[PDB]
Amino acid sequence: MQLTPTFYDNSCPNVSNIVRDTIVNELRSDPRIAASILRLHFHDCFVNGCDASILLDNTTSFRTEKDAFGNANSARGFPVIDRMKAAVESACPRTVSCADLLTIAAQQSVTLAGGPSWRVPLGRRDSLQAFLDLANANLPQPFFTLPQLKDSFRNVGLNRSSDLVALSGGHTFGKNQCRFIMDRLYNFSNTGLPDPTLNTTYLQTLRGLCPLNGNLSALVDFDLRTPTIFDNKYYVNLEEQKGLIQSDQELFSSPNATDTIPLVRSFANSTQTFFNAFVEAMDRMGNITPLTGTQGQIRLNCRVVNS
Ligand code: HEM
Ligand SMILES: [Ca+2]
Ligand SMILES: [Ca+2]
Repeated sequence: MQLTPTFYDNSCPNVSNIVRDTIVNELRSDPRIAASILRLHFHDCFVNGCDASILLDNTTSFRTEKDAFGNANSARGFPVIDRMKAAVESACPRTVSCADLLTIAAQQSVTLAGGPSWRVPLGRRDSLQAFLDLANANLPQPFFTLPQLKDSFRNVGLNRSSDLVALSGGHTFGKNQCRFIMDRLYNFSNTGLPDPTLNTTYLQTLRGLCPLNGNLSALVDFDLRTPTIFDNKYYVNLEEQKGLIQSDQELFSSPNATDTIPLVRSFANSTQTFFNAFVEAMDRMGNITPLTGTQGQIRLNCRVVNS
């Protein structure tokens, strides 16, 4: 069954409004929640598609994706999803799936952070199991080279370099742990030297935030220009070699970036171009192997399968 943006227009026309309100209140006490929710949707879609499998807690039969290298002590905002889920369930009993709910939450997060506004396709249903192993194999790592980054995206169904470059724009806000850049700052690829593609002036700043043998869990902003605003500044940083993690700067500095370089500049020069590309890429990621029709179910508690 084809996904459609009007899927809940009769059964729950206030779904997006409820999701938005939940995020608006949360943002007052946690300005990071918007970035966190977008990332949860990303991690959900890259593992067996956008089926809310990532929201599932542990069971004696299958392990939770929350303990995957890419989610453990990293992914956050799960309680917030439960909150909007409960609210939507009150307004529309057994109607909105967790998969669709997370997709909407991601879209609203982007808009609330100042990003584009659009209606995401709906009609996805919830999985009957979680996929820890698949999450460890599919979720890309900050130390991936451009070829590996491209491979990771193609693996889940995104062949276009525009998908990678546009979706990587999600780093226009949010936090990153010192842990993932220690190598770039003091010993990149066993050279005993910092990553040469990292601006030397910025290198000094990052070294002060992440000293050697310091707190590896300390947080740093992905975008030094506008840490919490969803804009194309992320790409301007790349042009000046100010991308935060290796996977960011390679989109512009990798020897295999002949196709990504023009895309980075394109999005850097025009907000509209980036926003259009971001929306397009987001809907493509949102269309990865979804469960539709009668497949899967409408989970009442996103943490457990219905019984
Ligand atoms: C191209 C591959 C990518 C890699 C290797 C990558 C890597 C990372 C890493 C290492 C973190 C920091 C986690 C932590 O410190 O706990 C992170 C955070 C984040 N990423 Fe990415 N990422 C990628 C793609 C994306 C995509 C496609 C999106 C969404 C469109 C996204 C959205 C985010 C957000 C918003 C955060 C901040 C989360 C928060 O502050 O809670 N990332 N990413
Ligand atoms: Ca999933
Ligand atoms: Ca920004």
